[PDB]
Amino acid sequence: DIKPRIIRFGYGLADDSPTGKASAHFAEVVSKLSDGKMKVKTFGNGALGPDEQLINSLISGSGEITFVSTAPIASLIPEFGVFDLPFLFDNEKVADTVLDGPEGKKLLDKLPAKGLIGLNYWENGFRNITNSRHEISKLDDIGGIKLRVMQNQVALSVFKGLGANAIPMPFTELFTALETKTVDGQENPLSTIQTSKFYEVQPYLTLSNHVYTPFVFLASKKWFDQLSQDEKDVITQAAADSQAFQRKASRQGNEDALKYLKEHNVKVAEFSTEEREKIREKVAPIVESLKAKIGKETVEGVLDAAKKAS
Ligand SMILES: C[C@H](O)[C@H](O)[C@H](O)[C@@H](O)C(=O)O
Repeated sequence: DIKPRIIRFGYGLADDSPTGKASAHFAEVVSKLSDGKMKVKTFGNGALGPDEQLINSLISGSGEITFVSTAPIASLIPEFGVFDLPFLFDNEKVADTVLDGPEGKKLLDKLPAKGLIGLNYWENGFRNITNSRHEISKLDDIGGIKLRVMQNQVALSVFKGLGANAIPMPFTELFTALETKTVDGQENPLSTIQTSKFYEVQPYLTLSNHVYTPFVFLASKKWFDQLSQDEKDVITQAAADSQAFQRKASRQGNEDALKYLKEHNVKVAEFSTEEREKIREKVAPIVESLKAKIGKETVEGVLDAAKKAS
């Protein structure tokens, strides 16, 4: 029971990012599983707007499928802010274990009430600080930096406690903000730094890996519910395959990104063994202050899951 169907899949990253390629993989998988009846049209690079507009398009039904960072989802479901706390996941395997396990499910289960289906989690990744003002090799270097952040109370409060002037901004507006110095810096994974070409206008990169951002692979509930069971299985089986392809392409992509930015002679700094610890004491209090705004059971469950996984 599968009827011809055209399915729109907008997103914010460049088409040749690892996640942009995974979207094409998902379109390919949906077509094979549907005998080419279900055709997914991708609109990369912010064509259908930023994460916030993509969320609302799925809510209203003008859009069918997307992937977005968790941070904008906090504007609907505050618990999703948990992922903007620095240093929750030691590595990608902890991240996979937790997001794919009970605590990640609890959060995805909160989506249908707001009109969304959380198909599964994809990888955005560990985020790194880029700027055009001066090298950032110490916590004190953040002081007063004009840093764009994702549009969330958690993100804003984290970086302001680290001493930056935190400017919430949609991703789709970032490249211009960087090039014109309306903001000094930004924070994203290396493969995004590369494929959005932020390095072109950010002479300084700091390998800080301070926050891990999951993507949520989203479907419009309104649209998904009108599908056949056969049509739903196409989406959910495609989602499962593309997740594995996704995570693999993202992590190869972060490796290739590192090679590229280094061989391109970006000025790459790092946080000293200590400066990293200097960072942790600074946040611990505001992290503690932010639990009330995320959900204590969420924060503590995620931290407990993260502790068992490692
Ligand atoms: C819209 C993207 O697909 C993603 O949400 C974004 O790059 C995120 O890392 C951010 O910096 O806002």
